[PDB]
Amino acid sequence: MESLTQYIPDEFSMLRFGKKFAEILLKLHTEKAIMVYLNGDLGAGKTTLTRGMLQGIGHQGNVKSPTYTLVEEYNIAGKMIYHFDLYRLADPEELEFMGIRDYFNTDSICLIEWSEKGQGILPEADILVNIDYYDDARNIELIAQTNLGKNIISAFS
Ligand SMILES: [Hg+2]
Repeated sequence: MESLTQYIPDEFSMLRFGKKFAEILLKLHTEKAIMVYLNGDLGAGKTTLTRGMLQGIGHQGNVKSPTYTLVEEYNIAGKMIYHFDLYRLADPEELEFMGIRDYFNTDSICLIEWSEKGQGILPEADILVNIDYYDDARNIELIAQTNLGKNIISAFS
């Protein structure tokens, strides 16, 4: 219900943009946390973005592949933070398992990938992030299905 498209020529643009995205994120608190869905062909500016988001904040380290696992978490400038890889998940059983850990409450920004499996426990996202990519560069609509999404996008001008 609110779209927004952005051109990303190379690395450093995924990072300005990656990191530019989150501070908007960080200024508004949460009743039900800020859903944010990551979506592209594997290897299309996914991780690059993710890091861009976390290290554009104060993550001195590495974004640990959330592969062998599911939710790797952080906590930054008055916000907890959780990456999610839903790839090795077929059963949402395992989605019901972390959420019981204070992941959806006050001060919680959950950023998730492979949302196919996150249809049950897993909420619907305020900001649907879809990332285009051909030869060198990338594209990305910042679309918002809900009300936080309508105004998180709007935050970019
Ligand atoms: Hg979450």
